[PDB]
Amino acid sequence: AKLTLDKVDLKGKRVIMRVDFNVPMKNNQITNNQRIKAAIPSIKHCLDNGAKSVVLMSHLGRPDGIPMPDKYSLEPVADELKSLLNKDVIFLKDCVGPEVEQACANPDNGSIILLENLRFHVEEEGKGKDSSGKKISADPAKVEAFRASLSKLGDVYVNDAFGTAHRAHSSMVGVNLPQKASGFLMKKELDYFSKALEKPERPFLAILGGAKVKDKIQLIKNMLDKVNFMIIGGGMAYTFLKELKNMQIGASLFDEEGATIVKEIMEKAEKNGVKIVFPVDFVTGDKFDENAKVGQATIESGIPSGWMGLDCGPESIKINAQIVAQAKLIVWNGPIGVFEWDAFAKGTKALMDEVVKATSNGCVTIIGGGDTATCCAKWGTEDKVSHVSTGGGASLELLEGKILPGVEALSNM
Repeated sequence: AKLTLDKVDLKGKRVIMRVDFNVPMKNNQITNNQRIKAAIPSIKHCLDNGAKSVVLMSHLGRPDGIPMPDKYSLEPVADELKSLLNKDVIFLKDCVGPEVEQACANPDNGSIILLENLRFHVEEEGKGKDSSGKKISADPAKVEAFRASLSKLGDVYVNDAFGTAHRAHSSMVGVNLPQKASGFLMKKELDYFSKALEKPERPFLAILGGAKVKDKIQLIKNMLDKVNFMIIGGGMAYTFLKELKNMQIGASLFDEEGATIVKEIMEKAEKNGVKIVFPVDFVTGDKFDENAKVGQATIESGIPSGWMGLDCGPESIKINAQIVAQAKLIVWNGPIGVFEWDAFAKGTKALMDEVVKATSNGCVTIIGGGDTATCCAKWGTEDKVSHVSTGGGASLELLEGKILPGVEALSNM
């Protein structure tokens, strides 16, 4: 119910656009430009529809309100965006100030400007830490001035930062312009999770993986009201198996608080006719390390003392392939094992292979932009699944039934 980019008359209008360019870095080098390319459509549309200019703003990492250009500058992003668009990008050393205001005041037609990390100013998040490491709160007056400054950089506001949509930060909800519309990425992201949560294909399978059960209670609960199947993998599994099967999980991390809610979780699944699938076997390590001694175990055998399950085993993989194959809609959020470590990545790799084939057979596959998105890029399956979200935290909120502050701040249709 929000104003969309394609419905705005951008003819000769300066466009101030919030995007999520917080991409994984390494030695000032980008290791994944997905979030960058994801914003291109909105940017191109603006320029192709007569926009006088397009000012881009985003955060990078967590500078906590302290200018750290030596390790958190968006300059590397400006260079990457320039190569992807084959069009010059004016990178400003800041996001506020007389210099920035002048540079965006009335740029030459077709100008693409990229501001510096918004989190170099405490006013963006509203809080942070000083040089000594002490948490500080931004001054109310400063926050208002910061938002008033950013608003002057454009005549029309566009928010395409789906990845940050869950953050009610200044650049996300404080821009005061007559028109505030969603970008192409923002709406594409929203529509996917909308249809999946309102008019889902069936069978409907949800794949949830994570270390703790506590932080996924509301997620699980909401999902059990619409899905037909649900696979729980990752560390959460050991909490369920221990409480439900009285399995000996050895040194496997246990979620004492999450286990208390396991009962009611299984009750709702039963009442909604949702078949929950847990692993039946696993790959163990004699310690929490990539080079740990590798072992094996089943529910019956349990896991030896001092050892922990870090991935599901061969029989579990076979079972997941069976459930994945009988689905027409799949929502995947969270790997099934420690994918970063080869010895415990087989489980997640197999699941990925099955999800890719599921797509080939006509299944709608939606991946939560998080660790699952990392896996897609890692194994090059980004173009083999229906949708790979650019925001894990944002999608999490949506799949929980919560609204996104970055969305609610936009103009209505």
